[PDB]
Amino acid sequence: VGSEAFQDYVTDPRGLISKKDFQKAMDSQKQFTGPEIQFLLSCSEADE
Amino acid sequence: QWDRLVLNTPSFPSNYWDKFVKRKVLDKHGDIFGRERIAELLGMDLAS
Repeated sequence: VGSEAFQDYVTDPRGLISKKDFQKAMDSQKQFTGPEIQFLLSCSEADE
Repeated sequence: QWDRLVLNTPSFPSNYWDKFVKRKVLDKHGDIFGRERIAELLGMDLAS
């Protein structure tokens, strides 16, 4: 979240990040494996 | 601040014996930190 590439992944001025954007950012940094990103999406707060 | 000039120059490792320091820096930086960003910083092209 503190990293700046993930800031280039956040798009809307809401200050949040989309589900697909967050998933592909997680995969692009490879700080998390596939199932780890899936579990992060499970624990994440989905929006409209 | 002065070394920032030869970050992108193609003759960066000219006097130094090792010629693939740019590729090594891409290998250990850019997977996490942005490969395109590190390539731009080092002044070298992925297709090249």
